[PDB]
Amino acid sequence: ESPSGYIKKVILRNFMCHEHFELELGSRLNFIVGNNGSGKSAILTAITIGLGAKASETNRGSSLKDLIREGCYSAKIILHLDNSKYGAYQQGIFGNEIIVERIIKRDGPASFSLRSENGKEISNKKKDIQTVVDYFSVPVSNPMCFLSQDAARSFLTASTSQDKYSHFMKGTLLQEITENLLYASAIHDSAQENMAALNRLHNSLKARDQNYKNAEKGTCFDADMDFRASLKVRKFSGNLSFIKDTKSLEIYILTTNDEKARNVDTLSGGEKSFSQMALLLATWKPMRSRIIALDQFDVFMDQVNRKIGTTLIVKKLKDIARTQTIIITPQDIGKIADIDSSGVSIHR
Amino acid sequence: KYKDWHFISKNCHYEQLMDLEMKDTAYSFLFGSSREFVHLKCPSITNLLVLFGVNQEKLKINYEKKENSRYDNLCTIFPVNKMLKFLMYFYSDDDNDDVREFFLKAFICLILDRKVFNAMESDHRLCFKVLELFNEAHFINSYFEIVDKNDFFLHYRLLQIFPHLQSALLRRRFSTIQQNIIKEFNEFFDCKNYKNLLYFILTMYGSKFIPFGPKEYFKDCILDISNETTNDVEISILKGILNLFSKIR
Amino acid sequence: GAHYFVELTEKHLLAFEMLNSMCLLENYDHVLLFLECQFGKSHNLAVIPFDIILVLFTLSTLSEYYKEPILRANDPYNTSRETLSRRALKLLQKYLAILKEFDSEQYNLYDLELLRCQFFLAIDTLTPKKQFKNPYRSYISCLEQRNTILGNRLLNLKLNEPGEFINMILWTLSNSLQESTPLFLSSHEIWMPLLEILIDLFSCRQDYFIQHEAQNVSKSLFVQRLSESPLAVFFESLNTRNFANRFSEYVFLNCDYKLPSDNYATPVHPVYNGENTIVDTYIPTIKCSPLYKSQKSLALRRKLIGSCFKLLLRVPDGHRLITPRIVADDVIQGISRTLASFNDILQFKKFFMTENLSQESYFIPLLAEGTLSEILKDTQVILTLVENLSDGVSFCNEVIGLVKSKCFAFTEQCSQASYEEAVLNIEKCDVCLLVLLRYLLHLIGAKEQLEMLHAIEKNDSGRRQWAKALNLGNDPPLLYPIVSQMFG
Repeated sequence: ESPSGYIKKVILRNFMCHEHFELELGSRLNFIVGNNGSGKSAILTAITIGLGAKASETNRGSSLKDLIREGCYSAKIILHLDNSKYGAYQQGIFGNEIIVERIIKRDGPASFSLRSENGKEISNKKKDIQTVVDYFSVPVSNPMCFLSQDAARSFLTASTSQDKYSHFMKGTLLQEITENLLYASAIHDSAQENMAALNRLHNSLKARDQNYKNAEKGTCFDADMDFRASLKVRKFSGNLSFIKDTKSLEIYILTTNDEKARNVDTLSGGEKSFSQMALLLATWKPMRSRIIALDQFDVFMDQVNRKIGTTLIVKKLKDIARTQTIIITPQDIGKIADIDSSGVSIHR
Repeated sequence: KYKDWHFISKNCHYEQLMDLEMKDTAYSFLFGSSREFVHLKCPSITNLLVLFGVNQEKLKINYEKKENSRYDNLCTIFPVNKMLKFLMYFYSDDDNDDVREFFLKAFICLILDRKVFNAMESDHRLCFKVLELFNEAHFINSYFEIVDKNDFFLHYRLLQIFPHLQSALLRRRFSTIQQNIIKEFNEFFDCKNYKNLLYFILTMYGSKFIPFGPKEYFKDCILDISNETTNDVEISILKGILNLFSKIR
Repeated sequence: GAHYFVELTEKHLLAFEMLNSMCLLENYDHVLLFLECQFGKSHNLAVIPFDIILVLFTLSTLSEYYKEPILRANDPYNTSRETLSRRALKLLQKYLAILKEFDSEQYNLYDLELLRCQFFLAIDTLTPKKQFKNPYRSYISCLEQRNTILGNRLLNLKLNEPGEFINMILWTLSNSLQESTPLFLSSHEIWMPLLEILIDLFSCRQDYFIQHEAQNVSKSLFVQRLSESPLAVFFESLNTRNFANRFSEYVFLNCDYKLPSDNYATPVHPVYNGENTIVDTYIPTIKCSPLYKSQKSLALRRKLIGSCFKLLLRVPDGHRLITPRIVADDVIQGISRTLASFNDILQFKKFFMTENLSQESYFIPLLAEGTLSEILKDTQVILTLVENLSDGVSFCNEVIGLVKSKCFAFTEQCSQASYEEAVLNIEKCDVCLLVLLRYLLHLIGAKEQLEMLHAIEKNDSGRRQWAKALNLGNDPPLLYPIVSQMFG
């Protein structure tokens, strides 16, 4: 079945709008529904904070205390991770699942206790829960995988040619190696002018730009193959081209009624919205995560086209057995696509 | 990286080989079916090899003296289509086994050195003709005499001009084969051998044991060791190739 | 779906859109690695898209001898220990030896008919002038916004320039017999094996265009379906109406026979800039003998005429070709008045004594007899040897008649005044006889042979005693020791 590292159950305690919340998710595309201002963002914020997020890592809560609802004294977060298939590290120590406990008090340090199958504490260090999260290939650190309502709105909105390139590069962690290894203009140039073998550092640095250019070809190619395979659900064709000279993401598309592919910014709202949703899906492909979330993909796409976006999401994500999606959307939309097919766990 | 065993080390006798070519080129409209007196400046095959630009006592690679690591040594060589043309005159198909095996091994050593390999003709018709003279069981048992286990750099070279040998040597080196390849992947993985592992992947992919397609746990092993970001340049290649050998059907 | 067009199954569409995506990212090492990793493995035949042919046609024309830096700034690791131009050429010559077999016993007929469509779409873009449209709809490809590959513009985009498919032919032909490495290398690994592919493909599109054009059509109009033929536009690039004195001097450009062309030699200039310059960081290693140089440059000059007696052979006996305006008889006495004029007799033998005797039939025992008829007009006639090439008795009777006609023995008493030209002339008329004899021995698989034998004995002895009376220190160019060992 699906390899280990998917969330079984989530239990809350006196959160922003939930007093005692309990949800159960599946090992695949997992919709949950509601309406505006129903605490839908609360569960995503909790699931981000419960693993690696900090007090000011969301730009919505100023600290680790405003999360507690006014009048309440403390808060508690507890998650369950499956360990049955590949990825069940030292399963004999705990069992077939891993339980973490994040308790935040009104005053004092926050305990990060880690529990076993039967719920007894086995560790409390942040490093232990962090290595557990990063083993199951969880992208907790990343600020894209568990996109917020406004963070995801920053991508799926009015963009230009040299803006989607920035979003894709930042999301794919390709604006980290082009800065951690771009200060060579002073470490190899200005760090040698003292006599006009200490050049061993420049030797390693030249055998490290290969690492970046051989991980920007095989990572920006996997996000381009899954953009031509997602334009085939509207009977379209096309691709997307990276321009390093301009740092641009010009996307070229060709419709059934069209004879020659034109630029995306020449069509109506629907095709542009579909293309940007396809790019949003393509961004996640190269980076091998295990849990992906999203919130409010209905920022500007109409419901008539939001249905098409839903069908796209369902075909692209449901079949994967190694990416547990936790998409959040208010309206119930299990009435158009093949939600009855095994691989969807719509929850309210 | 820059050193590929260079069978031909000295310079070539460009004046005596030129004379031999002129006599031979008038021996194709007089024979071609019946079997020589065009050449007696090279009475034995060793003399011919010396004429090519090889040194004395030359048929084996041992790597004690960094044998497949000799540098350029920019010596001129004769065209390969003529070196292989002059070489087949010394077959003696119905003769002693030792001379036939000597011819086979000299042919093999002449095949996979950087000088000949980098300046071969795309017509590529003579080498296959020399190949059909032997069966692949005797061309791979009494094969190229490079070592088997650690030496996967000339294995990829062999399976780059004789591709149909891909499943011929993979059942000789790995003599249950599916679990033997992963066993010999850890030994090149828990040894920090990130250069002889790249040519291990390029060699055995495509056979009956390690096919293409989205299906191999190698991409997992080449994902935990990437955290240095400055670790090695032959480890960001090994994962870009393996990401391409999965999207192939 | 005009003609030969084959639609894409979804299992080929994936590899079609993946190779173009890879090539769009300026990553050609993995594009090439896609094809090689699955070549001789299974019965799948991963065909190259038709626009990943015009890429391998442009990756081929950039060798390290003049672009070493660019071939290193692309893939500075060099995993395969080979360049981008020596693997592109090794694929185009590997997917071509598959096309001209059409072996359905291992592959599937669908792949073998799709590959032909790719190749014909590629070679239908080369339209020579004188002085992008992807037919599929499943995918968007490269070459729609990409023009140049690593500086080198393109092959289809350059050969279509006015007066360029004629300059590159003269480029690869004139620099064939060269001594300077910057020039000889521009036509030994860049343009010599590339014209051998273009000619071998233009001559396979013709093999198809004849059948799947109009069966049962008038002869007067069948000759009109050979003026728009692919082999007609190819030979239409020759921008002159003097094929009796222009096609005989375009094939033999850098050869030195007795060149009487009072017109200035054709201006020959490189195709891509920097071609006639070797680079500092590359030193040649292959030593090419001047005999080896003039053995692979006459196996191409003959291969270029061998595709002119295949277009002209199809012209019916009644009419003549319209678009080239050439005759199958004005170019047998044109490639015979210059072939019989060669000075270097080691080039003459290299031309006539061909390594592909069976395929290069049907026109070699036409120039061979056509040349022997051009020499005997000075040595002192009607030659009917090719018409007797099937029955050996008539060919014999003719050759004994010839030797009795004193055309193989030497001339009159003038011996030492003009020996240097007379010996060459009388020996150049022996190769043609030898070539015809070899063809007869190959096309036929009694006492007349013995009569030819003794007649040639007396003729050779006559030349021998004449040379002895010439107060000469060496032997004359005898004939016999070749015929004796040929017959047995």
